[PDB]
Amino acid sequence: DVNTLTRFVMEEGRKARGTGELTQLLNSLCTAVKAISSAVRKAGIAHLYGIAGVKKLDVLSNDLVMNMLKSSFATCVLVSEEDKHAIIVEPEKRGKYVVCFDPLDGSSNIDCLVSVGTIFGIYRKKSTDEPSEKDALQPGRNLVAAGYALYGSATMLVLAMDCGVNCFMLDPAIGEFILVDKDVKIKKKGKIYSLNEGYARDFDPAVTEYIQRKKFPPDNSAPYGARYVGSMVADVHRTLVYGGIFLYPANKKSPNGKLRLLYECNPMAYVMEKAGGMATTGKEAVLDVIPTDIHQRAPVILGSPDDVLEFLKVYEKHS
Amino acid sequence: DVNTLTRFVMEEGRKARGTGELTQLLNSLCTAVKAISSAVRKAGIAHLYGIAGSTQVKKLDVLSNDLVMNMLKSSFATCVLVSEEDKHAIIVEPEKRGKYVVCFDPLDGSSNIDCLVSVGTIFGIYRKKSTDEPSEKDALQPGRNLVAAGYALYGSATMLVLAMDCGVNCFMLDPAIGEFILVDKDVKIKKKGKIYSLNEGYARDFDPAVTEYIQRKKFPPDNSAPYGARYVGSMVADVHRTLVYGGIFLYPANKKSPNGKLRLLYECNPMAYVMEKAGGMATTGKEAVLDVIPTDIHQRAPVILGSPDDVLEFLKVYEKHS
Amino acid sequence: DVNTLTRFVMEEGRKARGTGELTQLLNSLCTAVKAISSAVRKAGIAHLYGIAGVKKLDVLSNDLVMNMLKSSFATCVLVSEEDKHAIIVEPEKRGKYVVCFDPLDGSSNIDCLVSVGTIFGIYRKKSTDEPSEKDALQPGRNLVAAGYALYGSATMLVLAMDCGVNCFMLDPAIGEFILVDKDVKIKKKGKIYSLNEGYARDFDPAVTEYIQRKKFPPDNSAPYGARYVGSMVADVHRTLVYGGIFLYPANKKSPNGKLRLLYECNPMAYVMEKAGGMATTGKEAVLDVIPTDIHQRAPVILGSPDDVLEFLKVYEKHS
Amino acid sequence: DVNTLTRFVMEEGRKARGTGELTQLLNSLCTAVKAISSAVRKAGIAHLYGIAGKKLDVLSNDLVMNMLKSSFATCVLVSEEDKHAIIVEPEKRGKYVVCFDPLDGSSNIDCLVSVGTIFGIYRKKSTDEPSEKDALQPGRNLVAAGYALYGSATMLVLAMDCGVNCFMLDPAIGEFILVDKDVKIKKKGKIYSLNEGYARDFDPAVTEYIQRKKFPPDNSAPYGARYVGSMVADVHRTLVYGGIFLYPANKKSPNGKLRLLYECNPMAYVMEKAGGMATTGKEAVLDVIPTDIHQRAPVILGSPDDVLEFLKVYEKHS
Ligand SMILES: CC(C)=CCC/C(C)=C\CC/C(C)=C/CC/C(C)=C/COP(=O)(O)OP(=O)(O)O
Ligand SMILES: Nc1ncnc2c1ncn2[C@@H]1O[C@H](COP(=O)(O)O)[C@@H](O)[C@H]1O
Ligand SMILES: Nc1ncnc2c1ncn2[C@@H]1O[C@H](COP(=O)(O)O)[C@@H](O)[C@H]1O
Ligand SMILES: Nc1ncnc2c1ncn2[C@@H]1O[C@H](COP(=O)(O)O)[C@@H](O)[C@H]1O
Ligand SMILES: Nc1ncnc2c1ncn2[C@@H]1O[C@H](COP(=O)(O)O)[C@@H](O)[C@H]1O
Ligand SMILES: O=P(O)(O)OC[C@H]1O[C@](O)(COP(=O)(O)O)[C@@H](O)[C@@H]1O
Ligand SMILES: O=P(O)(O)OC[C@H]1O[C@](O)(COP(=O)(O)O)[C@@H](O)[C@@H]1O
Ligand SMILES: O=P(O)(O)OC[C@H]1O[C@](O)(COP(=O)(O)O)[C@@H](O)[C@@H]1O
Ligand SMILES: O=P(O)(O)OC[C@H]1O[C@](O)(COP(=O)(O)O)[C@@H](O)[C@@H]1O
Ligand SMILES: [Mg+2]
Ligand SMILES: [Mg+2]
Ligand SMILES: [Mg+2]
Ligand SMILES: [Mg+2]
Ligand SMILES: [Mg+2]
Ligand SMILES: [Mg+2]
Ligand SMILES: [Mg+2]
Ligand SMILES: [Mg+2]
Repeated sequence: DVNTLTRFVMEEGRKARGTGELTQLLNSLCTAVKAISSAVRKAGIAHLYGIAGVKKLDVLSNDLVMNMLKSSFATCVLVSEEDKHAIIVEPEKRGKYVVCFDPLDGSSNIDCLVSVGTIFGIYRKKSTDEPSEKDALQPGRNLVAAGYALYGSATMLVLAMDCGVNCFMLDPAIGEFILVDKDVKIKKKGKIYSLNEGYARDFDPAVTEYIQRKKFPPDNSAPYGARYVGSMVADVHRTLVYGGIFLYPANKKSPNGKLRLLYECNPMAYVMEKAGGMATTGKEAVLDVIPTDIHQRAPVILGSPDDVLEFLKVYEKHS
Repeated sequence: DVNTLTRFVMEEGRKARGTGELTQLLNSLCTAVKAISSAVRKAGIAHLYGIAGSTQVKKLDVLSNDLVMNMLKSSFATCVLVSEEDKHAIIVEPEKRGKYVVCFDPLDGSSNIDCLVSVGTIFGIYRKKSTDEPSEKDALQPGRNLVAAGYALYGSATMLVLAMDCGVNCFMLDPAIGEFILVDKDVKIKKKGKIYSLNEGYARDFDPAVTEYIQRKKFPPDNSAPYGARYVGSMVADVHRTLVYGGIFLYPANKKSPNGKLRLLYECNPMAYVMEKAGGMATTGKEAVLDVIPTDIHQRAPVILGSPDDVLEFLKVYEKHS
Repeated sequence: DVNTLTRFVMEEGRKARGTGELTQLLNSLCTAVKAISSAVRKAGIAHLYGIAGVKKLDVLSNDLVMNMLKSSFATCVLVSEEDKHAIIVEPEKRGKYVVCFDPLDGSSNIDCLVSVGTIFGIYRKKSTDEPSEKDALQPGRNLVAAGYALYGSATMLVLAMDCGVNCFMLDPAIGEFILVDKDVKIKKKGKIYSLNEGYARDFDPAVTEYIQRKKFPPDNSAPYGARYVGSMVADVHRTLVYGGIFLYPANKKSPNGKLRLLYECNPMAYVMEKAGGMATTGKEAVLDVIPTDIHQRAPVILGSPDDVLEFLKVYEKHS
Repeated sequence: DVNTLTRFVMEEGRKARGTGELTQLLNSLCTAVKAISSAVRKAGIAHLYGIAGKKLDVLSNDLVMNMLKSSFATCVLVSEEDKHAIIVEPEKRGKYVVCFDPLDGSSNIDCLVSVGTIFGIYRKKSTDEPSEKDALQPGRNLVAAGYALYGSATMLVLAMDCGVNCFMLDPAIGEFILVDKDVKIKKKGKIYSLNEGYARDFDPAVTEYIQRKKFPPDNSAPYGARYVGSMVADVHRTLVYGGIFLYPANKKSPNGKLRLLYECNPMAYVMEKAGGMATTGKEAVLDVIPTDIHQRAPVILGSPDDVLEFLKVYEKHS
């Protein structure tokens, strides 16, 4: 029996006895993602090059997500990688939910046509006060839903909630997200490690030792393969589907890591944990970090539970 | 003025005073690339999952091979076809026989298909040189003999990169109209880049020259900035980023693979031809990739390619290790 | 604020305090219409002609609507123009609603590439009896929702409910129906008449007289223009947009006309009346006919109220 | 073997030993038609209605105009949208003159009726500097003509010396696929097509002929009536199903309504190449010598037997 993102989301809303507000948020997000996919894939580019005789993808993607979420009547605070401060929804359009998102992840990769994506995390506003940027400062444990859209060789939306992780393929012929992977679980242990080894000179000693174990296995297993696409959504999605480990640890140009807690690390950590994986900063679970800045960065090590636990053991040995 | 791949190829054929046979070959290739691209982006996947009930099923690698084979045969422009999917070269039937020999990888990056990472198609076009009946040996030409080569990349967007004597030109596929649009003319690679690309998981089996060269990128002895690392895992994606951003891409020989992994005829040679036409380099370490005279249509070759300064720097380290 | 069919349908369900079953039905119907539209526009026809080295459009369209409605868990009885008997949904997937539909209207225009469409009408099951065809034998007055999809120069879905008639344009780039005309109302009087004048030799006398007045007005008024696409959806949609009158009347050889009450006349009559128009069989309003057979025919005269009332005046003259 | 419009046009050019100029013209026109089809079908309409926070007539004209100019194959372009002929700048001039309606039937586009692009291609006849008069050639001189129908599906019908060929646009890949080769119209049809709202204005020959279709004096079956209201849609049905299409003169349109250069002549050329007929009542449409680029003509076209039967009735009334 075929299922779609629209029907699946609506059915889960009916099960939870929701008022329909979260369902409208997800429907609006789904529409914005389809519009981003069309633009990322350069539909209409012929008009830019004069077939009949202007917006950067970063701005258009932000505008698409911002406008659809505002018009959903489901949100009150919107945090985006593109905006210095949180956007406060006007009272007439205001709902209960706080959405933190990266409208287009993979900035180094647009010009070379490597996979990009959108990352999102949805929180519930806990106060009766007027909404503010402070409402976005919540640990990932408070996430109601999270996931990402990957604009790779095909477009797929991965949605994680209490019920688990579910993957939907965009059928561009009919503009419909089709459920293709139900209740997905990551492999217990993988065979691929993913990180930028160009920072080897500045690596944490724990990072250096862990990578050495991947290349020279102490138990005489086969060495891991290496893959680093350079876009977090692509590297994380491969980790979900194939298993393994993804790392963006602290380096010296990024003593707290590079990736952003609220809208990059927390959503990916939430997807991993709902899929039976792990996601750590080295000191604690990513989802347990209590942020003080909506744009604060965090080191992230996520993936198959046996691979993350192995890195943690190396990290503990180095204190 | 706006320019399309169809218009561009036709005009180049007019300039060269061709009979139109190569123009028809390229037209058929472009149509096949559009069809592969549509399937890669999963058009009609809803029917596979039962939107209409239990009433295509072919895997993308099979369908891509079928598309390129059928379109090239129907172009009336080819006589010998070499594919990664077939052990022996396909000899085109006499009724549909043209002058050209095409070696192609219909869908490069197989390990990345299920994780939705960029994949692509690679092709190299040769002119038949002998007067014998067409056979496999007509595909055993060095890359120097290439008439045209390039690739289609099915990434965040779909781009056809076409390299010929006139240089390298990039076309963006506009899916709204099914038209490849010329977006970068006569592209030239950077003299030197800041990205290195290889599978470092094989470090234990690295050739000593590779070990030293990679060490130079992570720990530059001259106090310059260490290079960034990128390894998508699909040759088309990694090569295209090298073309666009500069840098170096390596799939070298190792202790277990004396001839590397990538195939000379339809992976290394077309990429080498694109790199050289763009002002880059492509070597096996011992010689230029384009100068290797193959004896087997599926023989492997080590490949190091990218910005000329970076490739030369590797060759310096390679010669130090002899 | 931009509005989509998905968001509009969901919000109307929230206002109605529905359980979400009708919303799921409409979502499923929306997906099927997009799938039909993609097939009608011949997506993938290159593979049928051997680009890589069978099912009629009516059958595929019927399969799409049948499967999407069944999997919605919202229907119990399905009456299609393409099926001899009413289809009874398997007990595990049964919902409260009865759907009568023509999956592809205008079959004679398929091969000449003239506009075609899909017509649907939605009823609530009125009894707790075991579902059967009698649950579809309801007067059009009992309709909960009705409308049509038009696959013309563009694809549009027209949805009629208690709130009125709303028109949504399908954006193929993203597979989204965009609300473009809200709460639409037909003109009081039009200037176009629509019927197959090739049947003039067998015309009912009222039809002969009425059409004669349209072409040779006794006033000093201009004669009406003539349009007859040959697909009911296209001719009716033009009547809604421009005003005027559409007729497929009875004659001596066809005392009940040709068009079918359940899935052609009732849905179009419902749209017309919600738009401020009329639709009559001559003897009574189309929506007041109580059917006894699921494929029973009915004469239909519909359009602007002044034009329909003028025809009924001529109809009364000939008894 | 699968065949595309691009391959078909190129192979025909190779057969004709052309220099490739007309092939570039047809390739450019094919690209514009795909762009019009995407726009007609409302791709990206969500952005017009504010998803992120040019009228079809003008945009269709710009697509055809720009693609034809950049083809380097044209010198004079006549469009229904432009009052005067467009003269290509000398640097981009080719030998061909193109007369087209970029979007026919758009006068009723608000009801989503089928629309289309109609085109006729001429070789420049005179050696004078290019001007409007270069488009005043009879339809007899057409090198190529046809139309793109944006109906339930998009199809390009291309008529040349070799005959009439029909290509379906596969929107999944943006490729025109040859689906009907060397098509011929039925000798006699069963459908008549015209706006009977002008019945009060019809000349006695038209009135008698239509009466014969509804009341056949020989007890045969009456013809069916179809009138989409868009010339491309009605003519294509006539080509594919057989029958007759009529837009005769009336009080509002004493010289007819449809345009000779870019509506009647291309459709007349397609019909004759398909074994059909197209007449004004007095002469073949293709033999009329235009004096004004936007001049109108009455037209009766379709299956040869149906047009011949009309012409007997016309002769009966002188
Ligand atoms: C919208 C549907 C289902 C069909 C008909 C109704 C309309 C309104 C317009 C269709 C005209 C058309 C231009 C169809 C092409 C649709 C299409 C193939 C959309 C997706 O574009 P892709 O070429 O698939 O983009 P990607 O392959 O890069 O995802
Ligand atoms: N579509 C849905 N899928 C999963 N959970 C939902 C959905 N809708 C609502 N919920 C749950 O119900 C809560 C309240 O719903 P709402 O009234 O829509 O805010 C949410 O915070 C979720 O915990
Ligand atoms: N479209 C084209 N672009 C570039 N070079 C071409 C083209 N067509 C033909 N040529 C050149 O002309 C030669 C003969 O053309 P052909 O007659 O098509 O075999 C080719 O091998 C190329 O060197
Ligand atoms: N999306 C909707 N739009 C309009 N009316 C609705 C909607 N959902 C429910 N209703 C109304 O509420 C009734 C019961 O809804 P349900 O519980 O979904 O069967 C329907 O029969 C309609 O009258
Ligand atoms: N693709 C083609 N299809 C049919 N006829 C063509 C084609 N190309 C050229 N011709 C014929 O050759 C003539 C001269 O071609 P050209 O040199 O392209 O102007 C044209 O006017 C046509 O009669
Ligand atoms: O070049 P680096 O340092 O390895 O950065 C890679 C990471 O940076 C990012 O590009 C940051 O996201 P943005 O591109 O949206 O700024 C991640 O997607 C990616 O994982
Ligand atoms: O996993 P590895 O050893 O790094 O191999 C990666 C290379 O193998 C390939 O996948 C070989 O191409 P195919 O997938 O067509 O066999 C290249 O695309 C890629 O550069
Ligand atoms: O050719 P006729 O007798 O005028 O019939 C036209 C009518 O028949 C129909 O085609 C019946 O619908 P179907 O094509 O689905 O059978 C209507 O769409 C149309 O209004
Ligand atoms: O409304 P009428 O008088 O029947 O005219 C119909 C004719 O007018 C036209 O719409 C004129 O063409 P345009 O719509 O492009 O101006 C023809 O397509 C059609 O055959
Ligand atoms: Mg970003
Ligand atoms: Mg990011
Ligand atoms: Mg390969
Ligand atoms: Mg391969
Ligand atoms: Mg039907
Ligand atoms: Mg019908
Ligand atoms: Mg017009
Ligand atoms: Mg016109």
